Amino acid sequence: EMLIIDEADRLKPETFADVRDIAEDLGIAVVLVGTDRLDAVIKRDEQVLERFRAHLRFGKLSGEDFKNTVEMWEQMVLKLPVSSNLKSKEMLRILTSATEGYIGRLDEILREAAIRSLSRGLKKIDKAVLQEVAKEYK
Amino acid sequence: ASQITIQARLISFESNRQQLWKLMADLNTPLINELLCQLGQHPDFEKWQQKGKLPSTVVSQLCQPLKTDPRFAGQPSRLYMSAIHIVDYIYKSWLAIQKRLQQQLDGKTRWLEMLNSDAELVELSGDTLEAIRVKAAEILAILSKTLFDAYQETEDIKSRSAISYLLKNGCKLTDKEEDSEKFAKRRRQVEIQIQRLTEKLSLPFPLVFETNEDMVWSKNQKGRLCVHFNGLSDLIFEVYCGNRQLHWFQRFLEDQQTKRKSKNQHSSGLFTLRNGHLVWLEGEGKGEPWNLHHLTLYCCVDNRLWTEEGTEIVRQEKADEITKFITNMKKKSDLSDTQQALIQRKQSTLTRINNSFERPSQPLYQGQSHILVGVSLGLEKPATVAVVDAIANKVLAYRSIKQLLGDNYELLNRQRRQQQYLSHERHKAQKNFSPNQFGASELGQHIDRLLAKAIVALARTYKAGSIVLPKLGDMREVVQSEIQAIAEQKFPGYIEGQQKYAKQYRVNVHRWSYGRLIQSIQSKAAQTGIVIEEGKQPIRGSPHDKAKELALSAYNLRLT
RNA sequence: UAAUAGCGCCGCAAUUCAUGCUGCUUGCAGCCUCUGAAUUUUGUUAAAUGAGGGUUAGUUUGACUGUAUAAAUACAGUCUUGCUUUCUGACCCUGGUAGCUGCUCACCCUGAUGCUGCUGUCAAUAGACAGGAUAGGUGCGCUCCCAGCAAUAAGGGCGCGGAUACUGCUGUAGUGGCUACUGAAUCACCCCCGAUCAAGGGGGAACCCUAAAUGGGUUGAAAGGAGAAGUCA
Ligand SMILES: Nc1ncnc2c1ncn2[C@@H]1O[C@H](COP(=O)(O)OP(=O)(O)OP(=O)(O)O)[C@@H](O)[C@H]1O
Repeated sequence: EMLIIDEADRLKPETFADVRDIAEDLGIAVVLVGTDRLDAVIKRDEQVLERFRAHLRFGKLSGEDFKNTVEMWEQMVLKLPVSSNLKSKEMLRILTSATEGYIGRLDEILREAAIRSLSRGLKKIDKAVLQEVAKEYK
Repeated sequence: ASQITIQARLISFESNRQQLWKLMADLNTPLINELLCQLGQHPDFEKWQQKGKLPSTVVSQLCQPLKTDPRFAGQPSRLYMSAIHIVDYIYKSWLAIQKRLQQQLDGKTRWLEMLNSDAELVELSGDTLEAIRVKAAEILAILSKTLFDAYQETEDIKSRSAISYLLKNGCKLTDKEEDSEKFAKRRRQVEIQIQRLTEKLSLPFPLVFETNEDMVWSKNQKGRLCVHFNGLSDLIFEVYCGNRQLHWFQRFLEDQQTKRKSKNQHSSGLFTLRNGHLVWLEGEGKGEPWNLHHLTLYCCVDNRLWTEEGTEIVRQEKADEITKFITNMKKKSDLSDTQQALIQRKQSTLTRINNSFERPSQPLYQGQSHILVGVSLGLEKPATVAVVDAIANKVLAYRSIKQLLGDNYELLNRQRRQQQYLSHERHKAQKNFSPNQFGASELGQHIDRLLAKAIVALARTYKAGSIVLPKLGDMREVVQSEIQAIAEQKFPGYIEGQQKYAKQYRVNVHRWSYGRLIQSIQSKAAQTGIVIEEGKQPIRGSPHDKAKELALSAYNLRLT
């Protein structure tokens, strides 16, 4: 029913004809995923641009919802004995300062800090290791 | 350094102007012409071209046996010294271009004879470039002015080739240990340029009066201001200025009288007048030259000396540069006769500098440069600004070109239309054509000044400490990239349409004049007191975003 | 008759926003009402653009001192000169007579960043005569497009002569440039006499103050750095 082509800025212009053909004859919803470069990639396409025009931009996530996500990563993914950290405005300033809202960076930073702190024996995450990963990104 | 020039026409009798035209057009300019030719055929000429310093006294030495010449005699001492000075500085710029051309030709002949390709480098020198390149890199990158001078000095085939390779390869951590193309293209471009250089190996001059007092001021019996110059006191000219420039001239007479009334206890040298040219403008019509062309004074006035508070700044600059001059001359033991006269004049100025004339009272504004007005230059928008905080990351206020040129926008539109028309006419002019100034004006300069005034005023409103401007060198790449960005913005991937639209855009939206704008902003900001820094304009983004990021990059580099 | 389309501008929307607006909640919430920004998106019975050539030491943007005012700015006082510019008006014009010169044309064909293109009037000739900046096309322009011409782009063809680098077929013929003298405006509320390397002097009007006194006032505004040389294109 649906053909999700992830990283759909890679495939050559001469295969958009075949994905057009698939969507054209089989009645299959083709969903092209990709960085913004994909849009320019189809911009050159004359029908690909017409056929694939409904879109859904990924949110940047910044704001109170970002604050929720931060705490949501503590419980769901970090899985540590509760340390009463609670991602206070300090850690939030650090993470807004460091990640710029990208979920990847939120994940990359938190996993690194957790691994570092557990490798050095620290049971929870200190402000020290948070400053460490912050500087070593930017 | 806030030197500015005011001007005023000089009106006098026809006989008073026949003397000045004949004295200059028939005897003073020919002295400059001969002084220029002689300074060229001087044996040490090629020694000068290697340096940037023509000797202090050489132009004077060639003029002393020239003052008594049958065709260069009767010139007032100021006329003679002006001509000498003209030869030093008019021929200064002349021989500066001369040694650019002459010494460039010499170096091209030399680089052509010595510099070589990678193949000939291996054949003759045959040194491994990676090793010596990395060695020089750890020598220089690990005061680098000495190292760069050493690169400027090393000329042996292996040494110059390797050091230039290191310089053009990045002189840093580059993972591509390659590109003998550096000295390959060096020698190739040298051969082309040496081929080129082997194939190609009605208004009198002004009167610069380097002394302020050579112009003696007086008030006419009708109250008008009058001038007569040193060496020509029988020639009296009446200052026909404009009321905007009048307070300078009334200051000149007042300053000169103030020194007179103190029995020369006051230092001419804190005068609001520093020097003055005496040029002839060009008139329209016919007639003897003195009756057509308008004699004009161009007084260079240090605007900083107008206020009494500003004078103390000048009083401190001169009292610091001159007390250093004394110490510099006090170490020598030569003790020449006229040298001690020069020493004597110095301490005379220091004593005379602490006698203050009456000037207006102004609390010179103190500027904190942390605020960074960022100015972005482009094609689609000729100029946009962004007043942004650096400690924070918020933009206080943007302004676009339609908003800085208040009521001056129709001027920008009609100037773009005029620059289109004049460019089409110049292209239609081909090679054979009448003078191309037909229909030209200085509307571009008026707009480049209206824009600078508005930008500086905006900076002053928000207490901005510095105005940031793009480096002028990166103003061809920036405009080319902006044209490309607009092209892909209009036509996404249709390359034919992109090229066609780029052509049609270059037809209509011509390149701005990003030299006069950067210069006018530099003048206006320096006059007001706002220092100017330079950053790197981002390649893409919206003009407001480009301005903001330029301003932030400037502060980031200032942090260094 | 035609100007399609393109490209640049200018509005007019529409949306999104803040550099706004609003609110304190004081850095968030709305809002698009002004002001902007950023899109896109039309060309409305219209909004704003708007490119034929000229004319003023034009007016305004000013200095000092004092006051209010932190300053700006205001106000009062005193002084005032005309420079070099950018506009906005207003007005004038669509030039003549003399010379000296430049180019281009045998004849075709394509058609250039090529030239021309207004309104009447009389011809309807190719030109006058009156007007006249609204001036082919689009809201407004263009090197775009349309219409004519195209020898004066470039290219191709191609006749006769002479030469055997190239010429001639060429009439002021068509278009340029230069000089000399002339035509009009010569201004900034208007009119007149004047200066213009200097010069202002008069006479009106409207309005405002003032009942009314050429009593006084007012009858568009802005910006400054100039010279010289060289290089590139
Ligand atoms: N639902 C999720 N749970 C946990 N981590 C997530 C989630 N979504 C995203 N991330 C994390 O956020 C980061 C985003 O990486 P990801 O590969 O998804 O990026 P992307 O934007 O899809 O990349 P690309 O543009 O190359 O396709 C990763 O570190 C990923 O693990």
